[PDB]
Amino acid sequence: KLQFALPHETLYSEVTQVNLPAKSGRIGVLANHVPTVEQLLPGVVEVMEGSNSKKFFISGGFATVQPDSQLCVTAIEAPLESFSENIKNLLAEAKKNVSSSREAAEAAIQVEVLENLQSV
Amino acid sequence: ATLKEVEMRLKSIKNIEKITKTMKIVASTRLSKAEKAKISAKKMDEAEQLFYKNAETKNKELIVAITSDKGLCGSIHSQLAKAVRRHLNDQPNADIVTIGDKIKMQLLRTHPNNIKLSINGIGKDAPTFQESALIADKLLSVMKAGTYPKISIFYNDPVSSLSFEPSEKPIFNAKTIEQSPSFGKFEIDTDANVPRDLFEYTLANQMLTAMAQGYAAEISARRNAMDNASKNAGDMINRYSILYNRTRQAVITNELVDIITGASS
Amino acid sequence: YVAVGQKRSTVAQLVQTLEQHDAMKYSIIVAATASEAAPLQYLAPFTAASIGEWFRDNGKHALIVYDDLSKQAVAYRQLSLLLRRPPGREAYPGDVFYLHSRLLERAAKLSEKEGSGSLTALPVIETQGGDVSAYIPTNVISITDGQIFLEAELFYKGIRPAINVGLSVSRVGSAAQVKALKQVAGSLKLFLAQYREVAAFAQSDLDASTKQTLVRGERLTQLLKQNQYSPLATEEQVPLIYAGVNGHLDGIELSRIGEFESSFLSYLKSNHNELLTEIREKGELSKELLASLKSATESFVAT
Amino acid sequence: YVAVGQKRSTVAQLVQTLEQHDAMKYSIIVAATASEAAPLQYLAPFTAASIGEWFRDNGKHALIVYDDLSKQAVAYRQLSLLLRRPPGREAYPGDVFYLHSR
Amino acid sequence: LLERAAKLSEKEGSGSLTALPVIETQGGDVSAYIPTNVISITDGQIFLEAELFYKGIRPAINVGLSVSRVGSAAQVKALKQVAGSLKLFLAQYREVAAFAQFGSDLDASTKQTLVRGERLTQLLKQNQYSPLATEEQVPLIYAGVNGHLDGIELSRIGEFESSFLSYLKSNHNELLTEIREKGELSKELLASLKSATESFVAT
Amino acid sequence: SDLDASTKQTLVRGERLTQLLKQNQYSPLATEEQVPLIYAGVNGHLDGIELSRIGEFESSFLSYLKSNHNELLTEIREKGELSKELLASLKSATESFVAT
Amino acid sequence: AEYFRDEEGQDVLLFIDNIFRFTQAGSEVSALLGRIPSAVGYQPTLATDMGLLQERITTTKKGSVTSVQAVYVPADDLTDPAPATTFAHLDATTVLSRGISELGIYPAVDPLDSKSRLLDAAVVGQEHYDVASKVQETLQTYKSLQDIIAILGMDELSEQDKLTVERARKIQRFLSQPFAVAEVFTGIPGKLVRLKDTVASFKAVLEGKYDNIPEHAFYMVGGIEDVVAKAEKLAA
Amino acid sequence: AAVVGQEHYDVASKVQETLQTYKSLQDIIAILGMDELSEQDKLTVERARKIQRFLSQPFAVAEVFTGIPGKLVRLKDTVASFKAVLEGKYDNIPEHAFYMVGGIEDVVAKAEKLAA
Amino acid sequence: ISYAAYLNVAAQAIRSTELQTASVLNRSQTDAFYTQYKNASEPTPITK
Repeated sequence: KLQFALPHETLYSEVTQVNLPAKSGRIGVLANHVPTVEQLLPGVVEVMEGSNSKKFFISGGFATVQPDSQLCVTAIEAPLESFSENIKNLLAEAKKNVSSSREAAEAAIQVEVLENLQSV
Repeated sequence: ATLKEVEMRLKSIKNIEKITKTMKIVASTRLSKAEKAKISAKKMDEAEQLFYKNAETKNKELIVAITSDKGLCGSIHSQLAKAVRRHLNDQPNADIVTIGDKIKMQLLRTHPNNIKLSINGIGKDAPTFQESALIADKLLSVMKAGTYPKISIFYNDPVSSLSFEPSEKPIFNAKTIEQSPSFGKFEIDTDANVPRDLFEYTLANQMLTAMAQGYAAEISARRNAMDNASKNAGDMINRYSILYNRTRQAVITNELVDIITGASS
Repeated sequence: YVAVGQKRSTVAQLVQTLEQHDAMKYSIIVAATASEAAPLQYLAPFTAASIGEWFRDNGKHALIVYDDLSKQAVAYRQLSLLLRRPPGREAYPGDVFYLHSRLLERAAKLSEKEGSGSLTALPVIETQGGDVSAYIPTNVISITDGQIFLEAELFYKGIRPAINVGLSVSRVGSAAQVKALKQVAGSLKLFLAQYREVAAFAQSDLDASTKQTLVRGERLTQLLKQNQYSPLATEEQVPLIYAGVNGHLDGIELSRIGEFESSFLSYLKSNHNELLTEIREKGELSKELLASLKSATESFVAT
Repeated sequence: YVAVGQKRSTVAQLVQTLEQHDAMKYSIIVAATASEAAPLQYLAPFTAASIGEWFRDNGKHALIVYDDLSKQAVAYRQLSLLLRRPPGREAYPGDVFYLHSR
Repeated sequence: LLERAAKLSEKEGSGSLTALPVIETQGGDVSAYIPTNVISITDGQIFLEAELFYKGIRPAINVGLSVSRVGSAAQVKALKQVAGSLKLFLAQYREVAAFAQFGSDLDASTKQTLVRGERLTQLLKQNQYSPLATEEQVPLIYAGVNGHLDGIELSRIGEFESSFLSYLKSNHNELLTEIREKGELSKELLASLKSATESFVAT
Repeated sequence: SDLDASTKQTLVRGERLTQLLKQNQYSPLATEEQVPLIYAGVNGHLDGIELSRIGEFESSFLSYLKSNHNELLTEIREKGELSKELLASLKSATESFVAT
Repeated sequence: AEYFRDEEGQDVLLFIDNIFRFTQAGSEVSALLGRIPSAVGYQPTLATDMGLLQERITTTKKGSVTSVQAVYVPADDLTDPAPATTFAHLDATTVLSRGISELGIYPAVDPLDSKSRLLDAAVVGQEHYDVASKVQETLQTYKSLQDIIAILGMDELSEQDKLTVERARKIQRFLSQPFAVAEVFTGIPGKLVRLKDTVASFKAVLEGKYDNIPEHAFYMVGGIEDVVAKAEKLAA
Repeated sequence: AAVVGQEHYDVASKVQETLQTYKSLQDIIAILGMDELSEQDKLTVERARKIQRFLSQPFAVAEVFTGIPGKLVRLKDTVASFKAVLEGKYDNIPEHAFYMVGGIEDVVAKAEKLAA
Repeated sequence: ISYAAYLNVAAQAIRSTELQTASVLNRSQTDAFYTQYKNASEPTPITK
């Protein structure tokens, strides 16, 4: 199952498939999964309960499978459909300004969110 | 004289009563939102705590505290100060990072080896992850937080919608995670530095929880205080009312004496 | 109508208002105007009562409105002081109680051997500071069999009649209540009682119960407003109150309560003038009438 | 024990209480009940104090409890008003201080 | 008695007796018959408040209960200009001060008032048996009203007043002569005074 | 309100003393008997009896005093002025009863 | 005035000043006449004397006389019998308040405390009545909100409340208009504003048609035309 | 101050102002906790509570009635003592140490007594 | 810089259709000032 949480509403608690972008590449979790801690990166995320799929745009967070076969995900903010065109355009402009000006880390993340959105 | 001094003070007391009534009611409205945030946040936190337990994390010492800049939110300022004081016998020279102006004054007094970093302007605002994140970033750099093998956080756990019990919890440093043994039933290679990442993330995630717990307790205290105020004001209203009534009767006796003097004529 | 100390201009308006509403043809105005002398003022309620005796003795009914006993008091004060009688409490003659009591006991509902005569009376006292503490109010309050205490805040808040029903009581009360109206308004007393208490915690919205009370209460308070110099027939009082009791008005917008009222009444008049006539003659509400009424209220509420 | 302005019944209960505690044999009771005339009540404390002085002037130690002088004040008030002397302060006689002090 | 004091016409030789009644108030009861009567007769009230005497204004004049119906037409033309909003400031201070003792989180506007107001009361403070020349009251009110003293710390306001006057006596004694001589403040004089005051903010 | 330890101690004594003050109507007490009782409270030995049981202590203490040594009370009956011996005897006696 | 009303037949506009002095004078000669004084020393014949004066002044069919009688409310307590007795006799009460004067508003008339029974809806017409009801509510709300703004804070007020407050401050100072005889007591020339113009101008304000005009451009000026003009002046 | 000197007058001035403040906040103290008063005010309140207690002085004639051996203190000593207290010099020792006792030196000694 | 600062920036960047709830905007808006302290002694508070 999936336990997904945000500090404004806990989105999930049994979810069938979860697709996660992790610092181990991309991970798919189904029911029992061996217990890990994985950092969730800034992401395009899918959570599927059955074949029905919900697509999430994520500010990264943490994933930690607890040894009871539950994927505890905590993240700052999630939707993808809400996030997805003019905002991508704005992000391009903002990316240009950000390129010159921690300023590096900001620009890397700014490019990453813009790219991840561009993927949508 | 009696009459006017009674009345003017009674009017003051009335005006105070009215303001505190208004505040108490508005506080109740506000309290619902404060508490609401705290539920969702606390649920999010518990998922992480599930890790810390199973990891058997088993944590100088840092003290962090949470209060508001704002006042008239009961005895939060001094009750949290008191629960700090008990644990400030556990290291007097401990550096307290104070989120909120009010507790700061009291702690600063209790030891001046305390306030090193402080954060002003959280008190007005609601619990928000961004704030927690910036505070975390500054905590790591300024206080060298990871260096301290202990961190302890203070807040007011909002026990019931009419109570607050001051509470603390331990934030687990990157060193702690490393040497906790049942961290090994969870997995990472070396591809990420999960102690160095998880510490930072739970520095904020735990901090946000502490803030949420505190914020609800603050608004709860304000409600409680303003209610008790209405009672105290009522008592003074009644005492001065009896005095007013007696003073009124006496004047009529003087007037009747004047009329009786006219009768003597 | 016993106009005591009232300026001739005010009473002229009164007379004119009575003529306008074609009420002169059963009205009597015993007048001791502002100018009229304090001896005339002293005997003015006494004189008025005497007129009342003729009707009462004839077994018929009548209503004498002593307005206001407060000015009667002042005249007695003036009279007494000039007669060199010591002035009583609050400088109002010692036997002012005796005077007021004599007047107010000369109103009565006679025995059946006396042909069940009626002289209803409604004394009016004006509280100059709103203080019922004051000696002349206290005395009269004791003598009277009920009081209605109107409050200034309500008046200011545009509630006319500005009756504060918390401080209004009737000591004869429901004995003289229409059966129909009794049925549909026990609830109303209780609803308003809650509304009053939960008005002071609405400064806010917390419990679902408190907000429900508030919706029912606010709409009711608005409903009980009435534009002065428009009277209301009981056969049209009961439907409106029924609606409120059944909380059908809750949905109706506060501003539209007024619009609803007149429309509802006309709707009732067109659709069910059978109901109105039934209400009038039965004087009580049959289960069938309350049934029919509910249907009608729902239908009107939908529009 | 000077009982002034008190119900004759209440005084009788007091007497019975005292006689139950067998204290009567060493004590005198002067009584000036409420029913008794207001001037008589006025003269009641003064008279009692005379009796006390006879004991005092035997050189023998004694005690006198004047319960309640507040009722003497009301009594003197009545007397004063009925003597049509202008009311003193708080409408209690102007010589009320003198009454008590003497 | 009181109406025998009046300003007479120039065909009456322009005489003028001015009167100042003094009325003791028994517990501050102004509804007492003698106090009520006098209030009507007179053209002003100069209420003195005991609490403010203790608070340190000595003499203390409760300005709320003090009125002068006749008002400016005897107030120096200059002094009228400067003290124009002195009344408004004080009135605002009074409202704000009531709130202020409940000491809740202050509106920025209110704490501007509060800070300014506190200084103003302290500025007013009188010292028994020591009058002050009007020519040297004009600077102090200019400084205060033009908020130059709003910043200056409350404790050392008393020091400031003395020193400011001394400073003007030393340096701008020409200006003082002009205020005395011309009794209305010209644009140049207002600016000169402003420059002087500004300089004395930091001393 | 924050109660300083000095005030708190006084409050604790004061409250305990208030219990000691109480009398039961139509029961008069010997002067001699009052002397030990006041000694106890002044010397703060009624810390040693929780407030609820202060009344029990008082009666028991009086019974104790008579049984233990009515000699002290007989002395106060005649002398009417405390001596060092009486003072010590009271310290000793009060501590002894307070303990039990 | 009677001669004018009656025998010259014309309308009048009587003015009496100050009628508390009429009470005081009468109280004095009552005591001189030896009559036992009534409450707060006021003459036992107070009512009938007031009554005689007041009744004599009236609109007859011979003429019409419009009294304006000043009353001094001693120590601002009108629960004192002398103002209260007069209170009955007078048709259209007006309350002037020290506070409102102190706020710098001249007229010093406190609008919510003034009461005129000529504000009957039909008499002044429905439009006038409704507009004035809206004004009264708006100000009363503002007064209620003054407590919240002061202590609790300005910012916690709703958007709706804030607009009502902003308009109320404008309305409050739109009341402020100069007086021609206070070119002496001020200097700003007074403005006589038509009845129709006033009704219109207050309506506009409530709708917020002139919420693009500074608050101080309502302060101490006449009509809407002036308010608009003063917006330009402040703009400059 | 032309009589008893400016320094004497100044010392008295501060006492009066402080006490007047203390009287002023009596309402507020009851309705809302004294803790919930302003930091500046709490110092004033603490000072004033001390001043009030300080004003005490056992009488010599009624040394019996008070049951405390009488205290008579020099005027010159008094001005000095209050001056110090106003400067908060001895503000650091029990409020009850100022209660029903004389001069500043006695307060210090009573602190030692209390400390035991 | 810190990992959680990276995650923070990502949340902020996501707060840069287009349109989003008040709580997001509030979570990405701060009026605080980190007040450097020491001992009492405080280097001047600058916005956080």
